[PDB]
Amino acid sequence: MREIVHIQAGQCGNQIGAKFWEVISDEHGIDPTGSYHGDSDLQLERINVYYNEAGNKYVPRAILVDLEPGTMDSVRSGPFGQIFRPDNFVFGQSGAGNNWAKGHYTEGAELVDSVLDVVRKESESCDCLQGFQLTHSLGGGTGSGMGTLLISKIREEYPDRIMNTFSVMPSPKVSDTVVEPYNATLSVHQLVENTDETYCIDNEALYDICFRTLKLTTPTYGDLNHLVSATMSGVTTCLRFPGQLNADLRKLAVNMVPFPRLHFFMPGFAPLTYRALTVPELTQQMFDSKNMMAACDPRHGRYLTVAAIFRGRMSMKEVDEQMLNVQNKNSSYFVEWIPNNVKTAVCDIPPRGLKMSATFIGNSTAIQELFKRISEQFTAMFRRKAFLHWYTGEGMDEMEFTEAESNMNDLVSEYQQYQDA
Amino acid sequence: IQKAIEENNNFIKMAKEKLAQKMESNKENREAHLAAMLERLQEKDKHAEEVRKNKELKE
Ligand SMILES: Nc1nc2c(ncn2[C@@H]2O[C@H](COP(=O)(O)OP(=O)(O)O)[C@@H](O)[C@H]2O)c(=O)[nH]1
Ligand SMILES: COC(=O)Nc1nc2ccc(C(=O)c3ccccc3)cc2[nH]1
Ligand SMILES: [Ca+2]
Ligand SMILES: [Mg+2]
Ligand SMILES: [Mg+2]
Repeated sequence: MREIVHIQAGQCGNQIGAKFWEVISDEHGIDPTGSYHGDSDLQLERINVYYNEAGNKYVPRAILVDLEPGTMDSVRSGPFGQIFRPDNFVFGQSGAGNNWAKGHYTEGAELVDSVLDVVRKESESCDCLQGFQLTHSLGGGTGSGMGTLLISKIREEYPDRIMNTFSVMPSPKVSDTVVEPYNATLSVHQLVENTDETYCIDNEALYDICFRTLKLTTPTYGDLNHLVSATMSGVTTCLRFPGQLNADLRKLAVNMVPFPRLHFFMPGFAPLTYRALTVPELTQQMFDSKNMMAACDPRHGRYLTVAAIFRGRMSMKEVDEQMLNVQNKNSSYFVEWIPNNVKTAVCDIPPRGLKMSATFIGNSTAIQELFKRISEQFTAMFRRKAFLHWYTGEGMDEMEFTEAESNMNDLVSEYQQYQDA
Repeated sequence: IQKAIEENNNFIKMAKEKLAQKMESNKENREAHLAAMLERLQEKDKHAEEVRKNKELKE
């Protein structure tokens, strides 16, 4: 029945994950008690993809993970806190101290088996498991360190299941600690090996969008998260609602990932949130760099593949025409050796508070700008071995950092190979 | 994780030993300092016996 199993690790992961379930629970007519109260059977046609059916109640197939209880205690008392299965809250007490080694090797190792037990119980009750999705940040310790540990354990036990991630990349503009480039560099290599899709959500881009476009003088993490939950809703629209597409995770990945390591996507959304947008405006916005959440200029690279889903009632002859006009405008920014690498899909159901919207999924080589940014911040500290004691104190060796640095530089050069090809 | 356990245990071990050696070295030094002081005072007591003996002879 094409089930998906959702995991959210750490502070960031649980806070964007909670908002994701709030958004789609509303789209599917599920209330904070898990009871259906919608006006269309389309809301329920693919409800099983993300929800288990209990007293006619729908329970998210979601596992909430953290190494400290704070953020999950806040989720349990949040708006939709009661719909999550209580047994799927798996948390420790010591915290991860924004330390990848604590999440990946010490504190996280003590908790990981417990998480996998819940993952197994959820996977066992799946008629046909599509795969997994993980929400997390790469700049902390739990989501980054333990999240990538979980991904490695899940691939060992489920090697033939898709693993996709929504990964929040750190930025000095929106930063908690200076060690974030260390944690992100260590995590990226894990994702290079063990995920089929990784949506690169850059906090720098989310901030710039909140400040310059949405005119929010002082964005909060909550403001950044409204952009993420909205993007996640769109990216999963074709899996959750009937329409043109009925592809599972594997088929979606096959047509988007031409090379196994270049699976890091630049997501986008339009309209950025009374005048309903025209189709030309939706199309022009979702290709504008200002609507992209990776803080990479697509004009500095080339698209390997592009997928875009349009939601709402609209003329699709008009969308096809506009997609042609924007491709002509950006003709030199698409590789010429993957024919017909720009695909479009439709869903009649729009998201809440919008008559129509569009979600952009780009597999662009410009994403190398993000990895180069992280690599430069990494090296700035690693030249002087600054703040390394937090990691060597947990058993890590200098060599592991040198290898992560080289792996990052190899990833960047592989993108530059296909940007010139 | 084994390396982390080994480093913490080795730090605990070397501190326990470094302290045990400092506290014993200090005990010996203080005991020697006080022993030398008294030995000088006993030497004076002996010198006082010689003085009182030297008086008796003159009588
Ligand atoms: N978008 C977003 N980013 C967050 C949030 N909380 C923390 N971050 C980012 O995540 C990183 C800190 O990781 P965090 O999730 O707090 O650490 P963890 O709990 O150990 O996984 C930093 O780069 C923060 O900018 C959040 O609610 N939203
Ligand atoms: C839980 O993780 C995911 O949702 N992964 C994921 N990968 C995707 C790739 C493409 C699309 C589309 O909407 C689409 C639009 C037009 C043509 C073809 C596809 C949706 C995806 N969702
Ligand atoms: Ca412990
Ligand atoms: Mg935090
Ligand atoms: Mg066990």
